[PDB]
Amino acid sequence: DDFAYLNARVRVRRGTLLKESFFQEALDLSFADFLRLLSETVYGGELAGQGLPDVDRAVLRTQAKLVGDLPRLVTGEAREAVRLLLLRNDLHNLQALLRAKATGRPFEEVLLLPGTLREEVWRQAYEAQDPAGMAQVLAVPGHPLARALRAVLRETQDLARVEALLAKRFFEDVAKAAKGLDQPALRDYLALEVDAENLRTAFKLQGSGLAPDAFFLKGGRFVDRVRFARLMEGDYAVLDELSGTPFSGLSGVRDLKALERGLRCVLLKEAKKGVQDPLGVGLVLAYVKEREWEAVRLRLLARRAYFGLPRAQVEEEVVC
Amino acid sequence: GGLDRGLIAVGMGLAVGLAALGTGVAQARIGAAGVGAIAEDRSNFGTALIFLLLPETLVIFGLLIAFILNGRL
Amino acid sequence: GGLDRGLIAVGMGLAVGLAALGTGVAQARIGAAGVGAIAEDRSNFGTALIFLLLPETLVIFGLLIAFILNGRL
Amino acid sequence: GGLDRGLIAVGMGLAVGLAALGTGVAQARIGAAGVGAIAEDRSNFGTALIFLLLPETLVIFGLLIAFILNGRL
Amino acid sequence: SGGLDRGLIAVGMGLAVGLAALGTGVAQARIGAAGVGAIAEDRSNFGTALIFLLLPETLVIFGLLIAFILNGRL
Amino acid sequence: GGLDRGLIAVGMGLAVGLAALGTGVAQARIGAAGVGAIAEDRSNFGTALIFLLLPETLVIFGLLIAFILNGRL
Amino acid sequence: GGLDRGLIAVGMGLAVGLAALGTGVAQARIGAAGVGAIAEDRSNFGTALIFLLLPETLVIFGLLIAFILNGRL
Amino acid sequence: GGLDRGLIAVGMGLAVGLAALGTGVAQARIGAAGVGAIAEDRSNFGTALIFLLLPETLVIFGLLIAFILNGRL
Amino acid sequence: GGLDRGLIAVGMGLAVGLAALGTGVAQARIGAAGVGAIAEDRSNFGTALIFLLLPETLVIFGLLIAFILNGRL
Amino acid sequence: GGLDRGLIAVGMGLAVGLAALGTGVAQARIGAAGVGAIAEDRSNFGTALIFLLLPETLVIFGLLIAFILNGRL
Amino acid sequence: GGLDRGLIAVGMGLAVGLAALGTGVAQARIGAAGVGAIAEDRSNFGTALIFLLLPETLVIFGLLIAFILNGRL
Amino acid sequence: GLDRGLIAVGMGLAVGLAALGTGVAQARIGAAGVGAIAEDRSNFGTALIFLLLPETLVIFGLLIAFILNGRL
Amino acid sequence: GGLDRGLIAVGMGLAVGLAALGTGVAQARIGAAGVGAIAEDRSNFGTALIFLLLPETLVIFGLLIAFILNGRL
Amino acid sequence: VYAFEPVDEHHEADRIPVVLDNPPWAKPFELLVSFLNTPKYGTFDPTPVVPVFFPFWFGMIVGDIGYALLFYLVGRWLSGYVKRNEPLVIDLFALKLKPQVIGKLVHILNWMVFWTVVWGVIYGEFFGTFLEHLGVFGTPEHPGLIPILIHRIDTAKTANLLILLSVAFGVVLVFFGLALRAYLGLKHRHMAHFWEGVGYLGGLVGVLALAASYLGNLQAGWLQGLMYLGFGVFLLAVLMSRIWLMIPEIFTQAGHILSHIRIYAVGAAGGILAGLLTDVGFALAERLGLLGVLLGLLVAGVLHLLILLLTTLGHMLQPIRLLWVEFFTKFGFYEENGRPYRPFKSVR
Repeated sequence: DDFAYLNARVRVRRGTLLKESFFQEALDLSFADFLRLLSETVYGGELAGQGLPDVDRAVLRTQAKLVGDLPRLVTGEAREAVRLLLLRNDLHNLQALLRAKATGRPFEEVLLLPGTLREEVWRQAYEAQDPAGMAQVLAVPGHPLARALRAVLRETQDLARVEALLAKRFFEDVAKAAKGLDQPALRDYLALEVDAENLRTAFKLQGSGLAPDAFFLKGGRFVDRVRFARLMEGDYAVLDELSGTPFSGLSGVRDLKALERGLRCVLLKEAKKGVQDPLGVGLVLAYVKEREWEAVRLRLLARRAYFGLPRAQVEEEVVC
Repeated sequence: GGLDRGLIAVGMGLAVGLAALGTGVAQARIGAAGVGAIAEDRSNFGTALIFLLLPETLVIFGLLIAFILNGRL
Repeated sequence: GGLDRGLIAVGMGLAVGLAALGTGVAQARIGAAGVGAIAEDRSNFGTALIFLLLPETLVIFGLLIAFILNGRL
Repeated sequence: GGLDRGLIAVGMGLAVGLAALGTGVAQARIGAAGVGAIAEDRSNFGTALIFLLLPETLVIFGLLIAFILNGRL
Repeated sequence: SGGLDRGLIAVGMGLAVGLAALGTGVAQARIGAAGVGAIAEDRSNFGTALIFLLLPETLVIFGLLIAFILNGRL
Repeated sequence: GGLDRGLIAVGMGLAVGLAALGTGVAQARIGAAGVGAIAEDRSNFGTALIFLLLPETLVIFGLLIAFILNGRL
Repeated sequence: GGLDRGLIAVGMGLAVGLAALGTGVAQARIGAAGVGAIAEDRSNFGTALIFLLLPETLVIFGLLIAFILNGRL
Repeated sequence: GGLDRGLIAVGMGLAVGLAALGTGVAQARIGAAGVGAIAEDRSNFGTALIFLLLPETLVIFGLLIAFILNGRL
Repeated sequence: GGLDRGLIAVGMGLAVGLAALGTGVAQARIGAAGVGAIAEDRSNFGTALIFLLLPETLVIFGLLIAFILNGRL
Repeated sequence: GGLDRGLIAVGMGLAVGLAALGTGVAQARIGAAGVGAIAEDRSNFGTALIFLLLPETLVIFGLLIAFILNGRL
Repeated sequence: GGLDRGLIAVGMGLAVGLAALGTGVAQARIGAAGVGAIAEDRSNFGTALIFLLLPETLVIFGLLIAFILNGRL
Repeated sequence: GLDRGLIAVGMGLAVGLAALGTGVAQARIGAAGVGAIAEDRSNFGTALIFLLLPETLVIFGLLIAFILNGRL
Repeated sequence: GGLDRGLIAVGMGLAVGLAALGTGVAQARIGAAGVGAIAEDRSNFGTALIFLLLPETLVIFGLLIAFILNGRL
Repeated sequence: VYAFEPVDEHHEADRIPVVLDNPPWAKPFELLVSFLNTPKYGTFDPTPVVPVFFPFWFGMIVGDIGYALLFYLVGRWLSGYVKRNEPLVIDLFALKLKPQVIGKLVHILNWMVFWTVVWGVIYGEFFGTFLEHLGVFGTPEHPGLIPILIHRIDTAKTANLLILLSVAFGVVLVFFGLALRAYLGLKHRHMAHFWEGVGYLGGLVGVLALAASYLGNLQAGWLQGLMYLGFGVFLLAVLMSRIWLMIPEIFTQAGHILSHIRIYAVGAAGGILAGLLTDVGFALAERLGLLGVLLGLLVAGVLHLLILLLTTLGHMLQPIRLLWVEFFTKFGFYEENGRPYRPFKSVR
């Protein structure tokens, strides 16, 4: 419930970061200068050994230390908004456990990096005979995945169309919980996330020719279902119809890479605008989005320094 | 002083209590925001304490009105 | 006098105290948002100071009303 | 007066104080949104100033009622 | 010229005017916050936001009319 | 007469004032959600204005009781 | 037969005003959630209007108490 | 007599208005969550309406006390 | 006769109104969280109705005190 | 007794009503958290029931104070 | 002479009622945080119950003041 | 015969609203302290000192009640 | 005639109670932010306690004005 | 070749580092000034005026002889710990501190306890109120010995004089701060800051004259032209600024000057609280029984020690808080914080 007591530590973590000058100096680096600059950074608190996987685990531990306490330090409404912020790794581990159950891979075969649930709940739900029983063994009190997998669990046990319907139920429950609270800043970002998810599904599925209304979800405002059908057809004109919306520079780009980069830059500019509500959760969302953008850019830059990639090779990823 | 002295003290006291209530009402959000800003860094505390101490003129006017009510009696 | 002076002091104290309460109620969110802005960037200190000082006009009007009540009593 | 004038002045003071309380209750969220928009861009300075000045109509109505009550004191 | 009614009528008119002002400001707080967010989003719907802000003044106008009637039939 | 007319006017004023306070209390969150839906799209002017104008019934009943008290006055 | 009709009018005014205050207190969150459902679904306007009208039972009981007080005096 | 009779109606008003205030305070968040559940699915409308109508027991007890006061006077 | 009848009625009205206000204050968050948990599933609906009806004991104690006051009157 | 019996009834009613208001204020967030814990699991039913019923000690002390006041009345 | 023992009883009742209101206001957040901690870990029931029951000293001081008023009367 | 009961009424209002303000502080204080205690048991003493910091208003209210009892 | 000392002490009690209410209202957010800061790091608990103790000037001025009232009593 | 030039002048000495230049008596005030940032290298360090004023204000605030005796006893205990010469390590506080910091704290405690005992004698307060039993001070109600300067239970003669002295100290501090701001604007050739300080001084003089004339006594003839010239000087330097530094800044400076009465309020409140505690303890101990006086005196001393641990730290801090709020901000002290003297350590 404390939107300011956790925000004090959030501003403390946002004050401690490696700036863009640390990357512009590392723009000419060959993973030794980059290993020192990451060893000098906050990732140097987790810089154990050497290599691309060691820097990967160091950046993962640095992000899980700087942002992983946001699931803690709040109770009630602020804890609910924080749990419905970093739903990427939790739903990733949930889909990975579903893949290991429905495919036959071992639970120790899955890595299952840190989302929002502990390792014990995921180990209890990985060996589970029933899908409702697995969603109840993984039922956290603030888990909307517990309210989505159990809702879509009256289709099958572990299937593919059931998994797509459960992901649609997770996105719909996320948007419904975003509308279901006093979220003037958070429901906008959640609806932008759902609409950009549908738009990126249409952009990567450009040329699929499938049913757009079956692919279109409910909650979006940046486009319409007719624009969704025009984008399901091989036409970036509906993608060029995004003018005045948060997709400012996104027009006439039909490639999945260009459209996904435009959606990512628009979402970065949108979540960066959360600083108008600093005593709520928009400052913490802006700090989490900036840490995520800088950490993914640092992962791309660590790979670029370990591979000796050019400045023109990291140019489209050094924009955000 | 009859109805003057008994009720004038009550009129000063309601003013002082409501002025302190409004001062603490400002001071809650001001101190929470200043504590968050000082927890961000211990370098911009000069403006933080300035914004914290800026909410005092209401209590100052209440105490001045209390002094004026004491002098008028 | 008597009941006139006591009720006049009661009404003036109620006016001044509730004006101070409203000014502090405004200044709470005003100073909170200004401290958040200065934590974002201290380069907007003048406009934030003007936004913080904007809640004092009601306090000045209440002080003028209290002065009118003291002149009438 | 001694009985009617005190009650009339107490009602006028309660009117002015509650008007200032409501104006501050508006001005809290008004200054919060204005500081957020000014931290966004300084181009909306006149619009935020107009939005802050919009909250004074009830205080002006209370001031006109207080002038009429001083004329009818 | 009542001994106590002439002050109590004006006191009730002042209570009405102050509570109407408080309710109008309480509505105008959320109204102006939402209008400021919408205007910072786009400065094109300023007329609709101005109409939505001016919609909350009807209670203040009714309280002012009641205060005028109470000052008239005092 | 005596003090009954002013007390009835005080009761009518309290009725009208707190009824307007309740109408504005409803209208705050109602118009907040309506202005949010207007910021979503301009295709809800025939419904957001309806949801705004739905809450005037309590103010109308309070004004009717105030007119009944003024007829009693 | 002193201040009995005026005090009864004061009590009826307090009842009507605070009952409309509670009705608007319900209708704030009721109309906010109903406008959220209506912007979510334009076919969900009937149940939203039903939930908006569901809170006027206290206003109806207050008007009935006002008529009972008008009959009692 | 002419003093005890108006105070009984004042107490009836203090019962009725504050009881409807508490009833609407209960109805606000309950109707908000119920409208959210109805926008989620229009299949739990029975239990939602049951929870919406369940909170009138305090209003029923207050109306029983008001009817007892009306029978007393 | 005596104004203690009206005074006891004023105190009983304050008791009933504040008891219904506290019961509604509990029932707001109680019904909101219960409507959320029932929109989740009706599997714990019996304990949910028990937790919803748990807030009537304050109204029961207030009605016991009001019955003691009515029997003493 | 005279008028002091109604005054003692007024004081006991204000005590019992404010005790019930504080008990419901305690019960609101406690019942919301208990409903969340019951929607989480059923093994914490008795602990949440004990935490919800812990707020009745203030109501018991207020009932004892009202019984002592009635013994004084 | 009357209206002094009843006045002291009304003051002691107001003390006990608002002290129970403050105790319940602390106990709301105390019980909500304790329910969250016990749902997180039921082994931490003792320190959470201690932090919840720490807010009873205000009600204890109010009961001591009520006993002092009973001894004085 | 009227300056002996209204003094006690004002002292009761003082003690009650002082306990109300102390409970208003202690609500957020105990919420944050219980959150920190559920976070870690090693932060008990600082939260205890922070909770005990709010007792000055209750001490001042008890002193005002004792002074009003000495006056009345 | 002997109703001035009791009324002055009633107003001083209202002053002290509302001043302590405003002080605790400031101290709620102040101590919550200080606890949320000092639990993160045990290196700024002193600067947090500085802001926690900065708000006692209102209680000190209220006690000073109450002593001025007792001296005028 | 060591080109040993001086630093740059008051126009932009920002990369130039800063360091304190205080006396050996004024050396311990640098530890309290270290809570503030470094100076603008041409900005006057008011840390000696801080040790002059906050010790005097803390003395006028803390006037309990039992509290000053506890302060001297804790200074003796800390001096024994510094004779043990370990770093002051409170694992409860989780702070291991330098013993030089402990010695500076002990020296500041002695320099403050001198004025504390002085004003406690001026208050006539011995371990709280020992004059109830043995009147070592002289009151007209209970003459046991020679008189005390402050009655501390009687205030009708003391309220006006205490308020006037608390106003006068803050007014002299505000005048010194405005004069320092104008002198710094002159020395740095910052005519904006000089004209701002001049207009602040003129408006403050006119406002003080108008307040004392209209709100105080009669005979506003000597103050009419005073308020007129002060308002004219304020408007003239406002035109010499033309920056819309409005009446809010002048009212902020006025409230900062007026905030010095809270020190007298807090000192009187602490004295009245200690006197009420000691009087209730002596009453319920000796006046109720005269044989359970030891146990009742122990309970009263424990309650007084708990109240001291609850309130005296804030009472000592709020004078320093108001001093840092007034004297620093009157001289600015939030202008780029200069640069720090950061040489090579060679810690050894």
